Amino acid sequence: IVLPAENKKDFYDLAAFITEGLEVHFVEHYREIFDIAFP
Amino acid sequence: RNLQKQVEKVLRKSAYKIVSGEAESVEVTPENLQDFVGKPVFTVERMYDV
Repeated sequence: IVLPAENKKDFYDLAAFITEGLEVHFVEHYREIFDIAFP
Repeated sequence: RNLQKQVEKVLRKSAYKIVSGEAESVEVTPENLQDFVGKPVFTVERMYDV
């Protein structure tokens, strides 16, 4: 998953079992995500 | 108004840590604040420098 960096705190408060597995990214200017989706 | 609710929450989660908690004197300090309120709900001030 990738989410705005300005929301990151809520992603680091959910119960741990829900969070296990998936990797996360965080960003503010879209030019970063464009360098993620197409490595 | 919202400041009212958050100060109320601080006092409340303090009292629970007195009625049974080891501490008999809560003293919030900026380092300690997380424990009672969790991580900040805001960090940016303006949406960015122009």
